[PDB]
Amino acid sequence: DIQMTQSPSSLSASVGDRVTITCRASQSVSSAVAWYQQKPGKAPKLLIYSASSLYSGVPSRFSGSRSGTDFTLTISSLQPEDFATYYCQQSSSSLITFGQGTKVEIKRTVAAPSVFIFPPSDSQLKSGTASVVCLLNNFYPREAKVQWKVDNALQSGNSQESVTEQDSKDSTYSLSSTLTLSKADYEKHKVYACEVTHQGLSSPVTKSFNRGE
Amino acid sequence: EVQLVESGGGLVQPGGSLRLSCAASGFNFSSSSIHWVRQAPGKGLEWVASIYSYSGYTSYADSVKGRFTISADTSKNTAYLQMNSLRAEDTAVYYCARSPWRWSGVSDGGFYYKALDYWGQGTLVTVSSASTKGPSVFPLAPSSKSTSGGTAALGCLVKDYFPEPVTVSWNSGALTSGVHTFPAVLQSSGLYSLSSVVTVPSSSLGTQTYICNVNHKPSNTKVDKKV
Amino acid sequence: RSKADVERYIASVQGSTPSPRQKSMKGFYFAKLYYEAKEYDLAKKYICTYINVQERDPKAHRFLGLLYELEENTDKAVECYRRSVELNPTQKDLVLKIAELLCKNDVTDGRAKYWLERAAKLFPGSPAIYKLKEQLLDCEGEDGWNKLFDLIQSELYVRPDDVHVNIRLVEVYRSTKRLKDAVAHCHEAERNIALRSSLEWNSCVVQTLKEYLESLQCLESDKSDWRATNTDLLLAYANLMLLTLSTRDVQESRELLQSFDSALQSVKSLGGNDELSATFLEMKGHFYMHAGSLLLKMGQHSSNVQWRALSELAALCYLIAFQVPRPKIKLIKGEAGQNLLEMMACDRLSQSGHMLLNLSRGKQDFLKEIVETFANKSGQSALYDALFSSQSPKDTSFLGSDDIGNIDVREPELEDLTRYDVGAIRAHNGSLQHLTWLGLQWNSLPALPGIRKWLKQLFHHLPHETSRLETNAPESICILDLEVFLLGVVYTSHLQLKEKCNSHQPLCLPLPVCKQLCTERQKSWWDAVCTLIHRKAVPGNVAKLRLLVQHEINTLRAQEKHGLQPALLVHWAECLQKTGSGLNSFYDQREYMGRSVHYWKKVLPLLKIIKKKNSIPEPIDPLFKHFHSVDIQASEIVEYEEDAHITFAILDAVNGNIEDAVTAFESIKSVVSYWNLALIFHRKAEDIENDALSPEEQEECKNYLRKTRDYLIKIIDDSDSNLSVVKKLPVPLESVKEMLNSVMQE
Repeated sequence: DIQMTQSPSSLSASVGDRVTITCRASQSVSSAVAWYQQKPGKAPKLLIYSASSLYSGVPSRFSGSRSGTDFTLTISSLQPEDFATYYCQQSSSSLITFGQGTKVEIKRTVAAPSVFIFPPSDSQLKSGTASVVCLLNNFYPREAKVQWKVDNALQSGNSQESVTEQDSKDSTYSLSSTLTLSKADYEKHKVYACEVTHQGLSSPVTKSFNRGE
Repeated sequence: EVQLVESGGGLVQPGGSLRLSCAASGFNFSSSSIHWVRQAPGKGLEWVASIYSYSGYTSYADSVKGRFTISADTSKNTAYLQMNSLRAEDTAVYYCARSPWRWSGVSDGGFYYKALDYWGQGTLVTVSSASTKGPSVFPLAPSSKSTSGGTAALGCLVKDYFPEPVTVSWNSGALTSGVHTFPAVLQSSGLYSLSSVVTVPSSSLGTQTYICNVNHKPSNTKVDKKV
Repeated sequence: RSKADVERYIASVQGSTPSPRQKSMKGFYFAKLYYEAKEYDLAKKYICTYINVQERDPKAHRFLGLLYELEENTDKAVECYRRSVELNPTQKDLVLKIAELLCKNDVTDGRAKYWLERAAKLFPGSPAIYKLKEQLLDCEGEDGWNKLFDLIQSELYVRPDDVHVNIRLVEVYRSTKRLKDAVAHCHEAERNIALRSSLEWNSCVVQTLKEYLESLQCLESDKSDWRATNTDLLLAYANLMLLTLSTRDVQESRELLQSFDSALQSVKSLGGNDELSATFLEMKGHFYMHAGSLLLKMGQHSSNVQWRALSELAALCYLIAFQVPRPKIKLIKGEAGQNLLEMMACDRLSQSGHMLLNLSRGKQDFLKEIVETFANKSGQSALYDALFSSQSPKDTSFLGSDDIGNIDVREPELEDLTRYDVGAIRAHNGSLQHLTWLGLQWNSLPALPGIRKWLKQLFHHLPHETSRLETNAPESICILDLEVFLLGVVYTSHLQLKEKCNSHQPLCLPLPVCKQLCTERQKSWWDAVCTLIHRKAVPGNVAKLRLLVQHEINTLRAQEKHGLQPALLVHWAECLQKTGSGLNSFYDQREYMGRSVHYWKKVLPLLKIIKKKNSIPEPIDPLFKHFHSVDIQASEIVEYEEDAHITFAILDAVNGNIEDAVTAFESIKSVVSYWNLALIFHRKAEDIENDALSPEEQEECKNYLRKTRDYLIKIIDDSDSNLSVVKKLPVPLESVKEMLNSVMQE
């Protein structure tokens, strides 16, 4: 099977930059490649067709190119409206495959996440479950790692997290981490700590609470 | 004047069936090849079906081969994606698109399409045996006494609801800024869950009544919760 | 010998031995001479009757088996040999035959093995014995049978419209003797519009169904779905009859009628109020219609005395068909089924309708006489006589038992006929044969067919005119192009047939009997653009089909090197003006008027050269055959220049150049210019008539409404006086009066 390997997976740049995205075809493929722009939630739009031909209506700052089996999208001068996800697409014999995609995030200076831990509520304990919440607010960049400690004991496979898209005002992200298990197991431990590691943190930082405060 | 409209989506139980409708207008439907491209949440584009422009020979991805069936009707000027034996993995946003005969070439060993010019709005398809359910709201107030100087953080946990979407507001839209509502996550049970939080001056804490307003329209649920 | 020598001997021994038993005991000796005169559907029934009285004769039974061998009916031929063999064991050669045929048709059953063993002991080690031993081995195994089935299925996935492949699927089902599956696919496939039009497929459909009726599996299984499959047989018979009449010869068509009539007689007894009963109703009509078409085929070749008598007989048949009411569509299980049944109904009324008319135009109220003279039961026997041989039993023949009660004897109304045609365009898959026939049938009538509505029924959402008119790429095909095409196809066809009969009525031919009425070039184009539009082309052949269409576009649009005689262009121009001038919407008016002006603009240079009696440069392999029969003459030039100037003005008015349009319209005192002058004067009045505005302007506004009234009155005054003017009206007379009533009440 033919595969279009897109790189980089996530890119960070600022306005005016000359940006480049690349896709590699595993097998030797002819010039039947395309490029698309997909803004969050909206439909994908066609930028370049047949490798280096511009789709009517697309700005002239977009350009496609090929070298061997590597296809490359090139934006001469990035604009604010071009900060979206991009995809490369090949059409082989009775088959179409897309690259993994490339997100173009606005670059800015580093920011440290202001963390606040929250315990499970009385109402939730009434239901029989216990969810601990750990906020990471208005930081940069997207990359971060959170770990959970129940009485200073690592936990994995029982918690999940989600991250907001880059905010429009400050260009910062936020993360919500949820540690979910039964009230029975929640009443079995007293100390609870949420640790955060981030490029903006001078050193890892942790905040915690004790059942009953 | 030229557009593609997707319909026939909605939720369904695993092992069930659905039928999507891609209604076309503005281009001669006969000379256009029709495709379907799904996209799960936070995932990329996956080609699932195609119809050669002037005849309509099918071609599917192995992930759906034999289960899905894509068809084109000249009289109704509409294409469809019949889906059978739907699995939870098929939960995704389904797009359709055309590729003119100008971009549709047939070669030894299969045919190729240069690109997809016209795309549709995209109809959502959810596949989950979980039944509709309203959200349970648990408050998340600050166990902080002016920790971060003058600002503190509060929030609300929307949990155990199905299906997407849920909408949240604070003080019925009075507290607009500082809010960050996070996407939801599929709990193994089958119900989704998210969090909504806002940073507010600690000096105003206890003075301005803070209330989160959640609305889950698919189950006709409305809940206001103070923190 | 001939047909007369053998059928005259019927009266020879009929006058010597008239009792039924001796009449049937002569069947073998009757059948003895039909086998010599090459009559096998007839010889079969003669011997079969002698077998009804002499059931123990080994010679007669074998003779029928040898006759079923010529018919290639293995199951029937084998059984006949069996009876002759069990009666007389000394017939060794028949034991070989049975063994020979059992191994060739199917080896799955051990009966073929048994008969081969006996054949061996009757002919020790003969050359044929081993041949049969090798034949029996040839047949594949279980894995082999499954292997073939998968190929056909995988082949049917991408090629469901292939006649041969679907036939093979029924044959594979029949080889494993799972006939229920054979009919099941046969039934689900009778919904395919293409297969329904295939002569060979319908033939296979008739057999696989009959085989199931007699099959042991049909009785054991249940008697509930028995009716369902029975319906398809009748439907198949109708389609098969339509096709056999057109392609096959006189003999084969007549033979199919007997199977149809046998089925009808066997079905009527059950009755009821379900799909089968409703199907019997519509199929009943088809029978007479085709029977009438069948009748007219024989008379065409025959003398005049037989022609009139046969056409008289056919007129009754078509009449019977037309009378039959529209079938109860709601009464069917599904949407596809009911729509099909209605489609056929429209076809019946349309075909029989035009025939009824073309036969009635010959004389004054000719139809009345036909009913008053042959509606008598005497006609029923005169019909059975001309169609069939009287020897067949007249009791189980549906034709002889039908209750011909209260024939409406009312000629058809054109308005009803139009909606029958439009509804039946999809009857024969829109073959250019179908439409070119209809178009010709309307060529003799005073009302014209809604071609633009035909095309809308065929190619849905195909734009009237394509935005990208600059190129001839066939993605820009438009309903106008097609409408312009069919016009030439019919204008060309009519002239070709006119030339033919001149060397030797053309309207009177029924649709199956007549041959191709268009040039293979034209037919190839229509079939191409059809396959392309409906998305039933072939990825490989796409480029070829596409170019085949592209080749002719430049002619349908009168572009570089158009093979268009000036008369055909003029015909296109006026035929589109009057077609458009009667439309209500502006979009359609503009388009049709535009094209009309276009073709006009291409002719006038030719007319000017023709106006001074010069020569037109003749074409190179034109798409629409030229004819000197309709070559334009100076006598008609000034008229076209005038009629064209109207078409110019009309478009000027629709675009906004009212000043120049009125200036032109007023220049020529024509009835059509009144309706245009009136229609545009009325609009200038109505808009300004009631809003608050300068009083002086209001008086000028009313003044226009006064002119409208006057021009409409001039239309009606000149219309009532002369008939030729009534035909020149761009819209119906009653429509002109309709406006006037509202104009004056304003």
